[PDB]
Amino acid sequence: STMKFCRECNNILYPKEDKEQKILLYACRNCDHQEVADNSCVYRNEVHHPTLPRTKAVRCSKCQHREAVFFQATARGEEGMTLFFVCCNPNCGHRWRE
Amino acid sequence: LSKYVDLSSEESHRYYLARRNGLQMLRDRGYEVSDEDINLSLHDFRTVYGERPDVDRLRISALHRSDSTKKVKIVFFGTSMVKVNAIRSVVADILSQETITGLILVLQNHVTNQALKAIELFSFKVEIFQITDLLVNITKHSLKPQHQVLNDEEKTTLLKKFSIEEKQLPRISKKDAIVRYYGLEKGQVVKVNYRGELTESHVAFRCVW
Amino acid sequence: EKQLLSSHTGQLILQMGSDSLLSLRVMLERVFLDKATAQQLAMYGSLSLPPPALRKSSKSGPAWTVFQILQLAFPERLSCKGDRFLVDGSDLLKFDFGVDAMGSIINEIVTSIFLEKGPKETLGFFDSLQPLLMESLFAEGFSLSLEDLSMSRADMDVIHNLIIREISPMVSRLRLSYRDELQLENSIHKVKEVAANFMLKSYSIRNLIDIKSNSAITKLVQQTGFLGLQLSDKKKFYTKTLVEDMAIFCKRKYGRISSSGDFGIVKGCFFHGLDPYEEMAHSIAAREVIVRSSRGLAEPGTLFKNLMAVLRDIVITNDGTVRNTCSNSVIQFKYGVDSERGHQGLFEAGEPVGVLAATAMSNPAYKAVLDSSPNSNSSWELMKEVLLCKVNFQNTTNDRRVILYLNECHCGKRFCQENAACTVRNKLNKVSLKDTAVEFLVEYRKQGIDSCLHGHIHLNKTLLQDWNISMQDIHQKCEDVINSLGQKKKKKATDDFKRTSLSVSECCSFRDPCGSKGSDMPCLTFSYNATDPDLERTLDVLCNTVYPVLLEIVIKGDSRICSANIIWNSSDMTTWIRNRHASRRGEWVLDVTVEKSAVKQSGDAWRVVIDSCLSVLHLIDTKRSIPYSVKQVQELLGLSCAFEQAVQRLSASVRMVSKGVLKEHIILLANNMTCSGTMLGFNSGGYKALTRSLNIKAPFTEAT
Amino acid sequence: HATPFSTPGVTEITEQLHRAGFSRWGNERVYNGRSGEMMRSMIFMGPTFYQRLVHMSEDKVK
Amino acid sequence: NMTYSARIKVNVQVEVFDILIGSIPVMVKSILCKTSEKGKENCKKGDCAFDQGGYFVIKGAEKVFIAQEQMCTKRLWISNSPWTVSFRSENKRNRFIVRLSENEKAEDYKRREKVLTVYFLSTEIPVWLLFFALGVSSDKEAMDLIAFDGDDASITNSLIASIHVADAVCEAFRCGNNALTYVEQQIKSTKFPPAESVDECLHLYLFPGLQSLKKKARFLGYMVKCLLNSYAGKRKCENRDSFRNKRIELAGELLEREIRVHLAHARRKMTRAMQKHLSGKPIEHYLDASVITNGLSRAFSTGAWSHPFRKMERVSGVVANLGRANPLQTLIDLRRTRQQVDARYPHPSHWGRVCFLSTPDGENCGLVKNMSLLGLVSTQSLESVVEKLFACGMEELMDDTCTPLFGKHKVLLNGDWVGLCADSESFVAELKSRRRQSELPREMEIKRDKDDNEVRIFTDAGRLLRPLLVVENLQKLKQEQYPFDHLLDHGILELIGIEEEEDCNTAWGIKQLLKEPKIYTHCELDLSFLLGVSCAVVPFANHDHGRRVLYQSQKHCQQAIGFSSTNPNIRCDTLSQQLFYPQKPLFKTLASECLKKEVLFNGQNAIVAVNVHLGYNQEDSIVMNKASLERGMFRS
RNA sequence: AUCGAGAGGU
DNA sequence: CACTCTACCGATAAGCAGACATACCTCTCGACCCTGT
Ligand SMILES: [Zn+2]
Repeated sequence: STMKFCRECNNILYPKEDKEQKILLYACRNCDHQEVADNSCVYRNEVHHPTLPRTKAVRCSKCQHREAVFFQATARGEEGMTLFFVCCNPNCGHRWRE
Repeated sequence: LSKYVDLSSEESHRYYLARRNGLQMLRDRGYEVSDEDINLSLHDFRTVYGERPDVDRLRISALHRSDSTKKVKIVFFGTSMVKVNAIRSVVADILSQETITGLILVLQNHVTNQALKAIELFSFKVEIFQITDLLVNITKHSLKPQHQVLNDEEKTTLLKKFSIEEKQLPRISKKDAIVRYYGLEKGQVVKVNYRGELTESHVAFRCVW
Repeated sequence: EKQLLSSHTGQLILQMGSDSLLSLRVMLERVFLDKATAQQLAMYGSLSLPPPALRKSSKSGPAWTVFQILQLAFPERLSCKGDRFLVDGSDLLKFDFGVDAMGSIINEIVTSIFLEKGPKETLGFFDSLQPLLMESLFAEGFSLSLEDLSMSRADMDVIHNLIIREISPMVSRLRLSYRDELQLENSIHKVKEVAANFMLKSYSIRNLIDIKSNSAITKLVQQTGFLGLQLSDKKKFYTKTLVEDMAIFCKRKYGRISSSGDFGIVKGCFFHGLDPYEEMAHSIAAREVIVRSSRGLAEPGTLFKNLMAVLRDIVITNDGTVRNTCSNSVIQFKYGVDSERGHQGLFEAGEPVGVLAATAMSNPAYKAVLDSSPNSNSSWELMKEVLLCKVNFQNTTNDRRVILYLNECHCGKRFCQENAACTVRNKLNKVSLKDTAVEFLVEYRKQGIDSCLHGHIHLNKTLLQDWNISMQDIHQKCEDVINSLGQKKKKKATDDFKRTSLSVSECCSFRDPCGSKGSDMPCLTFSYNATDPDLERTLDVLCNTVYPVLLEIVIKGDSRICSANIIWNSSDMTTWIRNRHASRRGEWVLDVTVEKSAVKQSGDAWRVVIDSCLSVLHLIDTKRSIPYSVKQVQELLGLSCAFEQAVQRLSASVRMVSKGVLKEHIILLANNMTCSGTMLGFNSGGYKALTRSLNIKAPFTEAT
Repeated sequence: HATPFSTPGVTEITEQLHRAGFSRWGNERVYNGRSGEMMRSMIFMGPTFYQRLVHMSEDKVK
Repeated sequence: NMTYSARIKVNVQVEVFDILIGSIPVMVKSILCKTSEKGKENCKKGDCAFDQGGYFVIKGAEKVFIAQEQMCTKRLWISNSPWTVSFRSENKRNRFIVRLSENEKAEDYKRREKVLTVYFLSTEIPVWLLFFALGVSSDKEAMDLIAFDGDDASITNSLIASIHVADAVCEAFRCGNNALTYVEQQIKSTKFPPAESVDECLHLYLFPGLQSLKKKARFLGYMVKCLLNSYAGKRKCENRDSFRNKRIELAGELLEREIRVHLAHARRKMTRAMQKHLSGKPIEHYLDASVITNGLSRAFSTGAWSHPFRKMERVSGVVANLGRANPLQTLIDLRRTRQQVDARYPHPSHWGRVCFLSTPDGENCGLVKNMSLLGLVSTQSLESVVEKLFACGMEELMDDTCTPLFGKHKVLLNGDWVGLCADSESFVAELKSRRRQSELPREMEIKRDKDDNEVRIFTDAGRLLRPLLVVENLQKLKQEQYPFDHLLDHGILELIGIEEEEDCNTAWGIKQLLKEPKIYTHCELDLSFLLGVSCAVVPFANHDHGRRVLYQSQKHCQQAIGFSSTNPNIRCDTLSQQLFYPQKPLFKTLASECLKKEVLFNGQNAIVAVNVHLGYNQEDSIVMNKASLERGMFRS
């Protein structure tokens, strides 16, 4: 979250919403100073966030690897449930569908 | 292979599968129910009932072949947690209605031991089942060996060869599937024959105890 | 003269010796002998040798063969008829020659001799054949020189090129999964077989080392060239840091090139010099072997004690049925198979078998765990698992885990079955809000109405899953459920949290000027109760929680499960049909697992799984999806299915670890498991249940 | 010299035996003692450093 | 049957308003010993050419100290699981732990953020309160003293908020003496109050190495920046196993400690007794000598030395009877090291210092280890180097909290920030150059950690070290016989410790070095010296299996019968066994050639001919000529 | 005679 | 015919301490403290 300090005493600024002026202000609890910079009092936090399937018969370029990740998904170009084969990229990086 | 996921309520498919498995269980029980009723499919049940299930239509009945008072039934009365008073009321309804009173009373959810104490208040046996324990039938499994039960005139001819009582015979507990799916009172050996192709003639006459 | 027939493997325990096999091989290599040599060997025989094989030739006169020597070593009259050798009164007709079939042939010969005449004849035959063979070799001599361990620099460069080719997949082994590890093991086995074929060209190594045994091949290749892999991630005995932040730094300090994939791809051998890093890795592997071996000797001892404290009273009576000493209980009706085949086994009426089955089950385990074999480790572990199952158990990992088969496509289109396999996961995964979040913002809005809160949660574009603004829908239903529940105490401000709503209009971007990202897909969940910022802050920390965690239901998922992965398996292990396949197709079988929702009574691990998947008719109801456990088939099917699933798994594990067949002992043990009303293991609580159900009054056993 | 990480090579070990007069690979012809006849397989013979353990047989027997 | 002991007498001076305190056992060949005395008095006075020293005779039994390995106490130990940084130290009072945590004692539930608190004198004090108490003035200043540079936005804004809330708890943490008093109240209201003014405790038990409080604060900064940087993932938690984080304590600290325990018992008795006399004689009557003497002995005999940390428990595995079966069993019994308890396995820091191949097999596998051949443990350097360090540019850490620390890198000696330096690379170089011109202690280790911007110099006791050849001097000094000292001094060799090594690029051998001279800074003397005394002599040791060479270097080497003793009349051991005609091996390992000792190999050369002999030699049986065993071989 | 500990071949 | 209010059985975790080092067998090397008549 945003961090601010009292200009006068270098202290933590506490957010305070003024109901009279209908604006957000930041005032230090310890002493006596207040102001507004961007009105963006945030509780910002980074909420923290797999290969289950595998193929055994997909054709490869030359060696017949038969390794790929198959799963049903929807493409951004054509809507609908369609098998999306994540190829092992033997000679092409584009993922091919059935 | 666009999966035609059933937009209908899962409760409808659940009730259909449960009733189908119950009707097949009663067919195995040796009761006379019209095979046309058992032949009802999911699409027919959906056409008749719709996609929203109704807990009002639950009547199932059956009859015995050579007996005079043996007629067991199924009522899917349970859809939420109930009390002993609900079972008592349905039992009083079927008591003032007719004499077929003995029936299965399946429950959609967990059962209470107070109900297990209360079944003794009724002068007959019942079978508390689940609405999920009748979603996949048994005896139609490629790993279940066919179970045959003998009558008390040729089973009684086990003291002739083995000369052994049922206590020393290999036991089976009255809580497994094929013991709570046919109906087995103590005093009849289940002459299990292993139809598993890898298993040889390992008949054990595993009786209930 | 009575313990020749083994009650463990079924064959003669008098197996072949090293010197005996070596002498027999070096004697069969030279079919014809001289005169003085032939006469000197027969001396150790039993009877004379009137007729010679080769009467007259160009330069040789009377010349005998090893076949007549074996004949005079054979008993007087015998008729084997084993489809490869014929004998009629100490007259051998034909004797095939192979690489290792001679041992099996002579084993069949001695078994036929034992079953025909008796044990004394076999003892005399062995006592007449051993010194003869010892003398035969002694004249010839056998030794190994340095030429036998020839490197063959051309083949060495070939092996080095093969190593360079095979080191490419080393980068993607410890990162993706264990299937690549098994493929790596297969490739290493193939390269080892190639090196063994390139190594067995000598005369002494081929005659002194077995060929069909994998352990001999490993111990021969590891000491001549291409030392095997010695650093793996499957062993829990050592810490993962030793291979995560030690070996890479060692290779970077000591080696010039990066070579990050140099963990078990060491090029040195035992015949050549070994690098210090290679010696360090080898010492680490040796220490791991030693600790595993010590545990392997320590714990199976306790296991044998536990399984022996209970199998000491199972003895057959005169009636032929298996009886118990306490309460005169019956376990089995007859010990011995009653199939179409018939054999007069050594098992009699007054003979104990429970102790015999105990020892015959404790023996295979010992071997599997004394050796450090990782292939046998999995096999040993499954056996250990079946030996520890208990009548009372709570939320074990095995019970919740359930296999999930499918139905073959009627159309038969390529990948149609696979299409179904990927699809079913999508109804059993548990995607949650958390996975999809990437940031978290809170802005102040200018101004009765008073709502200054716009989370802009900012989920990533994972539209592959496809979740709709229908996220809003699960959030709305969850907050409605939370607000409707008034029986809970000290609940959040649900009356003010009803104002949460998602709106993606491509214009909500109000992030800080730093970064210049300008992303999309916001989230406008806001709840207001007052104007002071402190109440806004504390409220935010509480409700934040429900969303990224609780909103599992939002996308592609059911709760009450963790995930679903597809695993290929051999169908011949679970079912035996007349039109079975080669068990090599890329068929994928799912493995659901249940998420602490197995808290349900006994096991509803099934009851929970059949319920979620109710919107997929591809699931087959014959050849059922069986839970990978022992106690759950007791509730799904009858006791017969549990008996079958136990005996099949024990037989498979025994065949994987050993070669002797013990089907009768496995059946006896599985029946001993089914006595107290429920499938119970061999432990303290199991022994208490056995003593309470069968009324066993034996304080001495529990005191020991 | 046979220091542990700088051992003499196999090519060197064997081109020494050759110069000595014995067979390059370390094996020698042996004639059987009891009969006098040459024996078919050359045997490997050389000088090794052995050790005796303190665990003698006599104490064990009881 | 008596203890070779030595009497210890101190000058006491009891005044009311040179006694004998005990007897320490002496170690054969130690300075105290009369056998070290002067030149060899008489070979004939019993000595065996083979014997070297290192043992104590306690009651007619020789006994030896297996060294014990303990954790370094001169560095900060970050632990990942509870997210704690620590300044462990021996005096219990001194330990200070700053530990992040979701505190549910007074704070909110898991929905809240974690907060940083300290643990000093069994108290729970917030961090920002403390900073203020030690003289930080404003919140900005403090932030500078914990200069997380990295912006891991999530962690910083949590720590800040939680810290500020635990501070408001105290009425005026920011201004006045209220923060200090808050602390005072807390320390005093604990179970066993120190009873010393806060202000003396802040100087006395909080960071005794530093002098001023302000300075003490800057250090609380380094201490937090680490817990923080770790959480963010830049730096890694410490491995208990790696040697760089361990110290080996030999026979000095172990003797110091047991006497300290005992001296105490005596002082306690003396006082109690003196009271009786004082209430209502020669000093000797009062102080009992027996106390130290009897006590030390009971330890040596029953082998139960005191626990290093717990104060009323006895560790076992510190003394062990020397084994005299062969000459080598003795040598490998005096070089063993132990770790009381991934520790059972080799590690890559055990390189050059402990042997990777040999270890006991049994319960102690891995835990007891054997030193390498060329490894020397260090001893406390009495000289103090701070002044010298200042001579090479190093500037004092400024007392004021206000100052920027623009680009200096911290220099820390044995764990105390003592200075700030500018261009670390240059500083380290000069310092090293001095070490090699013999103007600074030889065993000092200078490590420049580029990542954390610090130079850490250590000069404590217990650090395993080994020698290693250096390149440029090798190029022009050797060329233009050598005793070791001359070599060390003129800098053509040097002792480089485990941490410093990590920086070094050392070539494996002379040949390798010759191929590419520029890229390598040091060259190892010989790869054979990486093994123990009982393993560096085995021919083709890298040509056999690990288990086989382990067995041969652990049990077959000890049980081998040969060469027992030069004077055999002065010794009356229970079993001894001597070869009639012992022999040396034909092959020469370098190690035996250098050591120039012959008791290393115990056996005879036997002409073997692998072959099968009438099946008496199957399955590991041995068949032998009956006429070489009668013409004398293997007779004992 | 007894106890405990340590070091061992399996 | 709806309401509230506390006595009673569950299920719960939830906390609390322990409990454990396969087995046959060999050898050597030390073993309680304070006080009164
Ligand atoms: Zn201020």
